[PDB]
Amino acid sequence: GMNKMVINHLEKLFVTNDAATILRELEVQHPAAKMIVMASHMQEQEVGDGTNFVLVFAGALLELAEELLRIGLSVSEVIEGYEIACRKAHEILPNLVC
Amino acid sequence: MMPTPVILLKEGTDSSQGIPQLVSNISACQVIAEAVRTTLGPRGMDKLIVDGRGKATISNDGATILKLLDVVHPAAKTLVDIAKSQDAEVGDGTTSVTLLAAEFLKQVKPYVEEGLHPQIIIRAFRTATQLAVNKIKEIAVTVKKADKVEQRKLLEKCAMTALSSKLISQQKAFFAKMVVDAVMMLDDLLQLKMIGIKKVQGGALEDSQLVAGVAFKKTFSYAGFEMQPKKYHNPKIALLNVELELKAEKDNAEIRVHTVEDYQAIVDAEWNILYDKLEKIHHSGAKVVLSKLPIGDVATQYFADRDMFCAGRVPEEDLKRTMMACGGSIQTSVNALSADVLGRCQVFEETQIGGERYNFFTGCPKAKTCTFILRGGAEQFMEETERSLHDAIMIVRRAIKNDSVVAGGGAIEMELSKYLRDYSRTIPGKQQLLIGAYAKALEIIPRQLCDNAGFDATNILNKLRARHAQGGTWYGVDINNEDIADNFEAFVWEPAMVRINALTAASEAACLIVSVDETIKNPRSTVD
Amino acid sequence: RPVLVLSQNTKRESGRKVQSGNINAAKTIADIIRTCLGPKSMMKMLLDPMGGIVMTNDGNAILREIQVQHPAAKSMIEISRTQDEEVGDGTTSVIILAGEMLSVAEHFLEQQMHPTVVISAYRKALDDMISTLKKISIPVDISDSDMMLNIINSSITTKAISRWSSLACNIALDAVKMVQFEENGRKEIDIKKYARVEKIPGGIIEDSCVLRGVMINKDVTHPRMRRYIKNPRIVLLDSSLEYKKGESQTDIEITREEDFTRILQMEEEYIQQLCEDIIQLKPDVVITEKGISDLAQHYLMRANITAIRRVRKTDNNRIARACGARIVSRPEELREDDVGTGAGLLEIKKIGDEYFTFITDCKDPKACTILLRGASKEILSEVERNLQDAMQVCRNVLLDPQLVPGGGASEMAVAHALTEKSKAMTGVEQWPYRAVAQALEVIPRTLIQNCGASTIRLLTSLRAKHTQENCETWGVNGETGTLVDMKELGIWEPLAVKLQTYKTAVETAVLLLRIDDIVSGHKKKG
Amino acid sequence: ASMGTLAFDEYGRPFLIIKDQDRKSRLMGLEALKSHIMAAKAVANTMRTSLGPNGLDKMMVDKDGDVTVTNDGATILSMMDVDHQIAKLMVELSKSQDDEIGDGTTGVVVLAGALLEEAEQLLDRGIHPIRIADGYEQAARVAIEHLDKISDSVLVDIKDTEPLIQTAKTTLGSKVVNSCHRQMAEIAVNAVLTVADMERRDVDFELIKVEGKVGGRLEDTKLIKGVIVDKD
Amino acid sequence: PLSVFGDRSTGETIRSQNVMAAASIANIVKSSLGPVGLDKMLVDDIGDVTITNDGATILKLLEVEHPAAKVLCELADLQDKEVGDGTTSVVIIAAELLKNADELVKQKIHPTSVISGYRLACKEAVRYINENLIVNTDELGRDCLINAAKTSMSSKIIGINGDFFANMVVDAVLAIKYTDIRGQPRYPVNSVNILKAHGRSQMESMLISGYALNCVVGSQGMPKRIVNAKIACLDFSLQKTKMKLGVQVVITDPEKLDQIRQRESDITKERIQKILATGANVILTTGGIDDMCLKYFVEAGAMAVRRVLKRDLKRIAKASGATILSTLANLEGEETFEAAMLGQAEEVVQERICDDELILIKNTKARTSASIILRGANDFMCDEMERSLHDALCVVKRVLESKSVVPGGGAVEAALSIYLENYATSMGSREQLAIAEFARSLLVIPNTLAVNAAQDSTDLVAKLRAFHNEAQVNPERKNLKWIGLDLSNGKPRDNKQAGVFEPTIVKVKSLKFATEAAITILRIDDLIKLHP
Ligand SMILES: Nc1ncnc2c1ncn2[C@@H]1O[C@H](COP(=O)(O)OP(=O)(O)O)[C@@H](O)[C@H]1O
Ligand SMILES: Nc1ncnc2c1ncn2[C@@H]1O[C@H](COP(=O)(O)OP(=O)(O)O)[C@@H](O)[C@H]1O
Ligand SMILES: Nc1ncnc2c1ncn2[C@@H]1O[C@H](COP(=O)(O)OP(=O)(O)O)[C@@H](O)[C@H]1O
Ligand SMILES: [Mg+2]
Ligand SMILES: [Mg+2]
Ligand SMILES: [Mg+2]
Ligand SMILES: [Mg+2]
Ligand SMILES: [Mg+2]
Repeated sequence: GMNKMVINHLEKLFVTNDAATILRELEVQHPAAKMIVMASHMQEQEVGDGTNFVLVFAGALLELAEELLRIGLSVSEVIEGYEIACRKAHEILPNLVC
Repeated sequence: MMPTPVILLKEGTDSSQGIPQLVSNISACQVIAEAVRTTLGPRGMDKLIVDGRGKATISNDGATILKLLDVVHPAAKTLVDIAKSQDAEVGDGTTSVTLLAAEFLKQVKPYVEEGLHPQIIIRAFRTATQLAVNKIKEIAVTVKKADKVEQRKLLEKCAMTALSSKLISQQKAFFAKMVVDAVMMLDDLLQLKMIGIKKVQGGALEDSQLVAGVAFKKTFSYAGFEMQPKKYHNPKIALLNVELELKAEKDNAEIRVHTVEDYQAIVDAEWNILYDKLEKIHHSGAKVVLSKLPIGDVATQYFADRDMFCAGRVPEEDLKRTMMACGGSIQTSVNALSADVLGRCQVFEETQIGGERYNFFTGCPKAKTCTFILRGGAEQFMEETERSLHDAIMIVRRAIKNDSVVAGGGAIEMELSKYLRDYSRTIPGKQQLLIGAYAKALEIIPRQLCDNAGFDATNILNKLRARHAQGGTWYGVDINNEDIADNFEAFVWEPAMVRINALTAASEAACLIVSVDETIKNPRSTVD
Repeated sequence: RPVLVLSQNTKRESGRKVQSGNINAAKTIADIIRTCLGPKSMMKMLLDPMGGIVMTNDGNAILREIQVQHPAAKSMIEISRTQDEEVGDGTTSVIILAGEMLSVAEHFLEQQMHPTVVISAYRKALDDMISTLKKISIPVDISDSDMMLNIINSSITTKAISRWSSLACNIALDAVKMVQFEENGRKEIDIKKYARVEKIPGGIIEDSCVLRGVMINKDVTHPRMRRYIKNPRIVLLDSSLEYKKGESQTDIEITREEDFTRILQMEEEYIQQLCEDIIQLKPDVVITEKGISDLAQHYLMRANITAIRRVRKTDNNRIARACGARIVSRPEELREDDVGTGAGLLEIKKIGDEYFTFITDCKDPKACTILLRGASKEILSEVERNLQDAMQVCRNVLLDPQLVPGGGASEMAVAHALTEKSKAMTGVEQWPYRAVAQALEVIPRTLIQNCGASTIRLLTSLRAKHTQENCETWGVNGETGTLVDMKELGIWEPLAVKLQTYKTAVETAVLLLRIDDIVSGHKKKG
Repeated sequence: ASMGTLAFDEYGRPFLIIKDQDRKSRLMGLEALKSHIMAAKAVANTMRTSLGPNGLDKMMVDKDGDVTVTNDGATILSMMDVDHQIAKLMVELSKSQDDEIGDGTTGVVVLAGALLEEAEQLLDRGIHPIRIADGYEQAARVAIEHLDKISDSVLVDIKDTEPLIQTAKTTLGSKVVNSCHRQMAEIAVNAVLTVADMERRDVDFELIKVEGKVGGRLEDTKLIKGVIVDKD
Repeated sequence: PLSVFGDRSTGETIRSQNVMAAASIANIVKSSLGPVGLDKMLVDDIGDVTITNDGATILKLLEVEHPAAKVLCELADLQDKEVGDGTTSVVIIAAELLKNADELVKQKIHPTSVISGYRLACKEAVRYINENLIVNTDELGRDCLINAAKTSMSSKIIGINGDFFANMVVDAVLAIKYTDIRGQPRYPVNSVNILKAHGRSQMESMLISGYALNCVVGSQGMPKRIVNAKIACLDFSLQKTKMKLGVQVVITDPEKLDQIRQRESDITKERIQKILATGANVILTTGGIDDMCLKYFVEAGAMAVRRVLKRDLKRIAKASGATILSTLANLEGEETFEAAMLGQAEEVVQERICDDELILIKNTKARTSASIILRGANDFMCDEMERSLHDALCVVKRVLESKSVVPGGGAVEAALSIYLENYATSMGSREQLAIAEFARSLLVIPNTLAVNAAQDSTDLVAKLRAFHNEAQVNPERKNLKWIGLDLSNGKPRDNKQAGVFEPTIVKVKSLKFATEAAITILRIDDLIKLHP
């Protein structure tokens, strides 16, 4: 990953590749992006690493959800499928411990 | 693009990513380096910067020039920061760090334009810098004799080399001797606060002196001060932190009396308190009384009546230096003024220096402090003299810590460049180009020296390269003869840690600049 | 005083942002008219900046009434106009197809695929699309009027005129058939010049008809002339029938007292001579594109001739084609062959509060007018647009007698054929090939969405049906939202329209995929 | 050549390094030296007409309209409202000469102006300015040694003040008090000799009170071996 | 001191500013180079959109206010006029030359030495190209022309369709070949009329075996197809006759007025009858025709076209054997038109092209002509297709005129860089450095080609340099001179075998022009900009 120079509204430099720091120093205005950022910050508080994973996975899920909505599936069906798949993934995950 | 009815980031956010922003960052670093390019070397020239208030600062120090420049480019600020870092850790080489970092970035810019991955460049810089630092540590010359004469000569030569680039370079031997004496008589921690620097207008540079003791300006004497004798031949100095004047006993104190005799008794009691403090001071046998707190006119006249000397409102640093030189102790109470807490100096004297009166404490045999008194024709003249002396003092302190010297004048860097090219000629070839670029960039300092001196840099560089290739580690630029010479035999000496820290900081700055791919600039808040 | 290598107002944008913006602009243009496709489409109201109202569901009109700033949107508008001009149908289809292909291309552009690979895959796909479309076509017997009427119907089931289907189909077919003309070994139709559509607000739409002749909004110059002639002999003209100044400067000089009266009498004699030359052919109607002098009117009424003046050149050409006359400019060179015999009735009658001239019984007329009567001007404008689409479709079928199954059947068949072909390439460009092949499913998907049925279930069923061998004519019923064989529903499309739509959509995708830089703000420098 | 650098990047995107860089100025290289030499020459040529017994005073007016007719170089340059930085350096040089010595505050400015004027033509011939400075330092050392060589010693006894009177007269010759020249020199010598520590030590100017009062004549100025108090 | 009412820049400042301007211009068009190059879209602040890849067009549309950038823009324009191809390459090469030369100057090398080194390097590069890197087209045949056209049309909107478009271009160019005096076969490109009309795809672009007019018949009564055409080309309007300025009609006896007015049109009637009596079928005039003469032509069943463009009329007359007649006046003082002044064609029709009509003069006699009708998706596509087609036509003309071609795909630059780097060691002491930097600057073309494909530019260029070094060192490995870049796979490839050719004149002229521009800009060391 490549570092990013982020200047907040106070000329405070932030050169970093930490996703949570970049999001914190970015003046995000869209509410949906705000919720994604809040999820990332919650992950940072709970665990301490994996924030960029949170953004990447959430973004991919939302683009694929848009694809599914376009082909014909309703929002409720997409949500139910995502919940079922998340449950299955959490069930699978312990078996992958090396 | 599209309006995007609800925009993601706040309006006015500026974003730049990709190769173009990296190229722009490199160009900005070049711009910053150009600001201090001509300040390097014995033929370097000073720069004048005027602030908004109108005050002018004249300096040859790279860190000072960069600080006075108000740089706001995010990538360019890294060079200012590394200049500050070099100044803090070493004290000299603040121009070399910026020149080296800018040259590294310039050398790798063509490869960046071709789309080479920045991680490869970063790895190449790290490898080259590690090798260069190891080589510097390996070939640095050190003497394991601990000879006092040899150590003093080494310190003097290092100070002269650190001084032969400033406006005081004409008196570089004089000031190097002074600086070496001051640092040697510093005791064990080499604290910079234990070396006073007094600037007095008027007089030649050679009029500047180093006091084997402490000296400070006269501090707002009261009436009756001119009746005190102004010279003593073995005074005992009472360093006090006491307000010797009639005043309210305490802030919240409140006196309640209902009888005129009690009124008179209270008045006489205040007077007796003051006179008791004064008598306790006088009976200690002291002749010079120094206080951090105001000394009133009554106390001044009392001391004048006893042929004593008083000086109130002395700055705290000056009292600390007086304590460390004469060897007493600062007392907040006068109830126990024993001989242990009294300072002692051979001669105390007040003398005029260029329209100012100074108090001199000389003859201290076990003094752990100094006082530089600098003369000159202008405020900026004394300021730049102080800056140059600070550079020399830091160099001498570092050399005291470790006597590992490398010949200057670009000799060390030419040797490093030769070594790095030899190493790079024996590796696969993706890293070979970048390490060769690093080695070529290490040639900026001798080239800048020749350019500043008005030489032909190409011929000198070719001669230096041939000489280093055929043998001779310490051949560098000879400014006076417009040729090359064995700079180790010419006593152009540099502590190795100067070059080590310079290379480390320049490499770190270059790696950080290269690693950045996107710049995001949030809109200003409260523009007002 | 900045250095300003470029001008101050010049802006540059480059990279992934440009491609994403172009593709999003195309998607937005598609989404504007997505709902205006299919038999169950809904109309839109467009407010003309001049103050008029355009109420239509034709794709080209909607896109033409919209002003956009993004140049990709301008490209899409130009694509719509090109499709309308070339074949006259499939505008919404081509816009939607271009948007879909650009979306599926953005999918690959987001990854590390160069746009040239996507463009090459698209061109190969277009070649195979053309091949399959030509393969699954069927011939048409143009002599069978019933099949032509069915084709026109299938063209106009998705327009507001679909309520009056047989009437519009017959009008369009008859107009095209009797505007068809061949001369000197060259065949032509020329719906643009002849086959005029004249709309008169009022009345009822059932009264609309195509006349075996032409009708103009003109009246006789003098009321004494006949307004109803049984079998007129029409003579057409361009030159004025009035005294005019010469080209050169021709000042006179009068010194004798009788020269003024003489000159005026010569003017009158010149008019009389022109009228006598016209009368020599014994006509009944004289039509002029320019003015007719009042004295000329008197001299013509003396010979019992109806005269009409100030007729537009296009109208006069239409009259010449309809009644078999030849326009002449010098009456002294008028010949018998130039006299228009063949018109079977001329009648000036009042419609509403205005006079209209009818030449409406021509035997074998090569030009015609279509009289539209309706509720208002906007309704008649929409009817004219629908009838223009019908005539264009009829002309396309007449030129190319190939037909293609409709209702999205052709899209699914071609998509399946390309998907089957893609299984053998085993290269890196197979993925864009398959993506652009399946992008054709946006037509049946849009038909289902507009119909209101479940998109996913119907498309899955349709794909499964098309995986069989003889199922190329299975499409989506636009009303019931059910999978029906199009040889039973009867909806068919000209092969030319489908080919033009596919070609134009693919080429638009190629053109917009090719751009990666945008510079704007520079001066015209004309 | 001025205002610094301005590129706005080769990619068109903004290229801003220093705050308010479009509002700042920059002079570099030889033309900066020429401008400085020209300013210093202007100051020195202004000052040089007030040099010697036939020097002419300068009438200085401050911001409040108060007038100061004077011949002292340090005072003239101190009251001069300059904006050029090199002129400020000249003013500081005069102040330094006044503080260290008290006399010759006009000679230093003229000497500096002459030195810079010569250095100008030296620079025009392609000599590095550091070389000029080194040569000036060498020549200054030679001149100082020569002054020490040709110097003469005088007696500073209180029983013979003639050499002291002559020195004070030479100092006062260029001032307006040359009408009372000998009396002024006499009172100055007596004042210094009265309040001084005889072992070549310092002279405390706080023990010399200089008090002025209008009226009378300039010849009425006298030295009083006591204190004159502004009270009654 | 100077007291000049303006701004002044001197020394490193102005040199670096000029380098920055040139670099900005190069970076503008650097992304549109090679087969993996991508076009740009220019918006002209009134909504006009221009989509193009041609460097000259991009640089002309852009408004520039820095004079060095103007120098590069005019350099591109000159390369376009004199060659027609390589317009981007010359700009990029000139900018890189300027960059490296300025670096040398900043290293305290005098600019005169750099200029001398650049001149020597350019001369040696041209000599080496002519001596070692040229391939004769005699042993290749029509395949060489096809491959040159295909290479030219790469990086264009018609690149993928080269298999068809190259055949079209070659046929069009060969169809207009004419031999002048000295027996030199010259090919007059720009005599091929290019007509743009949206509609069907690019595959439906038509090559007319004749000439195509963007005009229609003046009257609907005239026939729209004539089999055995007898074209009459005229350069005078056919209208009612009006006397000149110096002639004025004054009437004293009124009896003559009618005769005067009748003759005013009888003159033109007689002229029309004289023209028509020779059997003429098609009449083309640059001037206008009024309704009277239009009816005269209608009655005779003859096609008449008005407002024909002068260049189109000249081409039609030359191809069909007709003669332009500005007037009907023989050397006997009479007014006559003889049948020997008539051109001929096998068919003249008025075809319909996407709701519009144009006149096709098919299969003219006494000379073969050609025209191309480009069918696209919209106006911008057709314009870009026309520009690319013109580039291909110019390339084919250059190849047919001078029968030498050079391998493409960066082979020439790599070979030149190796040769010049070797050769610099035998010349001078500082011009050595100048020639070395010229050689290094020559490598910007393959670097840009590799970068545009998102390939490993460093390793690919290194492999190319190794191949060319082996070719120039081993006398028996000289077949490696043709190894260029195959951008599809990102690997070196024998471009001569692969058919990536291009005219030698392109490289020679581009090198000369770039050296001239770099020398011109590098000479400046001071700028005075007076306030307007
Ligand atoms: N007598 C000398 N001869 C040649 N070079 C010298 C001499 N003295 C110092 N240098 C060079 O000057 C360089 C540093 O310049 P200077 O301005 O003194 O310090 P800084 O690096 O802090 O700017 C060192 O690299 C050293 O090699
Ligand atoms: N009765 C029908 N049932 C199902 N589909 C139909 C029917 N009639 C027409 N269609 C489909 O609707 C489309 C026509 O949509 P239309 O509004 O004409 O778009 P455009 O004007 O762009 O051609 C055709 O693709 C055709 O296949
Ligand atoms: N098929 C190909 N493979 C590799 N390189 C090519 C190919 N076609 C052209 N090139 C090279 O790409 C370079 C850029 O050509 P281009 O920029 O399109 O022409 P111009 O410079 O006239 O715009 C040319 O120098 C040519 O040698
Ligand atoms: Mg992590
Ligand atoms: Mg130093
Ligand atoms: Mg339709
Ligand atoms: Mg004096
Ligand atoms: Mg080209």
